[PDB]
Amino acid sequence: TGDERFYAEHLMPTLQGLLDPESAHRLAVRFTSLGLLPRARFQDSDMLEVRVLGHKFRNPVGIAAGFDKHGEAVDGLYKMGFGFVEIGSVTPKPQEGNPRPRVFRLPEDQAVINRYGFNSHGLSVVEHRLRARQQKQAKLTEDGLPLGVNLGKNKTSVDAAEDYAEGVRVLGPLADYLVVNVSSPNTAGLRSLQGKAELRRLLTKVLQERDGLRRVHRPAVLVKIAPDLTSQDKEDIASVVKELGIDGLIVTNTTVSRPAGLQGALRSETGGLSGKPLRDLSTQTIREMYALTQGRVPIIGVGGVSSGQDALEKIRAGASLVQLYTALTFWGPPVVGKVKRELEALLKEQGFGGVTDAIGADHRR
Ligand SMILES: Cc1nc(Cl)sc1C(=O)Nc1cccc(Oc2ccc(NC(=O)/C(C#N)=C(\O)C3CC3)cc2)c1
Ligand SMILES: Cc1cc2nc3c(=O)[nH]c(=O)nc-3n(C[C@H](O)[C@H](O)[C@H](O)COP(=O)(O)O)c2cc1C
Ligand SMILES: O=C(O)c1cc(=O)[nH]c(=O)[nH]1
Repeated sequence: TGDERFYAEHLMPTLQGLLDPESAHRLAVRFTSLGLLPRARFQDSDMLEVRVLGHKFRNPVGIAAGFDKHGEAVDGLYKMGFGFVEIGSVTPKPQEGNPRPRVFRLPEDQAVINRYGFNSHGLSVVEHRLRARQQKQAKLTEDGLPLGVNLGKNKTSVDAAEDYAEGVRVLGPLADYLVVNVSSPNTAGLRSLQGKAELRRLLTKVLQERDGLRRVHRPAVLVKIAPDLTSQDKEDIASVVKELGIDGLIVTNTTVSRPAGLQGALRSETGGLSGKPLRDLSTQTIREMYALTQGRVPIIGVGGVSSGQDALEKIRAGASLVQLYTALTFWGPPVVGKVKRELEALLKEQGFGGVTDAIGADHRR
């Protein structure tokens, strides 16, 4: 399509020349919440439909956490064509995050490095914002367009588990699923909440809080992990997740590694790297987690997805759903239709009836 080329070759490179990445991000959020977005032409095929996490998803392509941190653009994102939307991370109290600049483009690598540090409007602001459209969301969810809420912790917080517990109580009733983000590279000490006995403590408390919500307001609970885990970390996570009955895994967050071959001038900036250089590390982590959980724990695959083939590789590796964030900053909105359309053509070619049949297919052949 000419739409896709025009955004990739002209529109998005123009935006890059005009604005720094954080301004571009804020402008995008503003324009999305106003509904100012091109054609919704591609009507979703039945092949793209997935049933997982106690819900129907019209299509398996979601927007990853971080684009809509404060829940301002949910409806614009469904209009863009995403089959589900995740907001956050949201922290209990408002906070500024790190000083600017904090986000950096690596156009040669199709990569971004960010160190936002959980800038959040806080639970209360986000709660009221989601309450204003709650019934609208209940009809979207019923129509196969679910909402996820990603939870983080405040910087100065003494008690990590309590920050997540507050998030469960406040935003849990408003979410189809919740994400315990234990994998941000940009809050000190946060990533070691991924070691055994302390991860069992934390998730036990989270699941207890969740179980104490009323039935129609009781969301699925997922854990979001980094691509930088040791084999030991991964084995411990799989074990805790099976023992406790966690509903699923999001795989993966951004990486603190800098793979050999990055060209961008800004490659040595502190922060998490996303986009194309993260793609295969993330696919390999999906593959490992799926095998370690015996295919019993639904996985949302994320990291460098920018085409139907990328999405299909994650699905075949064991993802039931996928997300993207960085691709959108290089291709703009038409990237959503592109990934859906290529994913559907590839499923026909490899002889799958729908997305469901492809899930984990690499582990059976
Ligand atoms: C206004 C309008 N009028 C017509 Cl007629 S079509 C159209 C349009 O293209 N709308 C539109 C609206 C919202 C986002 C968008 O595309 C995006 C999506 C994401 C980003 N984000 C970034 O560029 C970006 C960067 N760099 C980031 O998000 C940084 C933080 C990672 C920018 C534009 C495009
Ligand atoms: C600017 C930016 C902000 C992000 N913020 C968050 C966040 O708040 N919480 C979270 O769990 N992930 C966050 N992520 C990670 C994305 O959700 C996704 O896991 C990661 O970027 C890999 O996907 P991608 O390569 O498609 O961008 C962020 C990523 C970027 C680029
Ligand atoms: O806010 C951030 O810095 C952030 C959080 C997160 O989970 N992942 C990421 O790349 N950045």
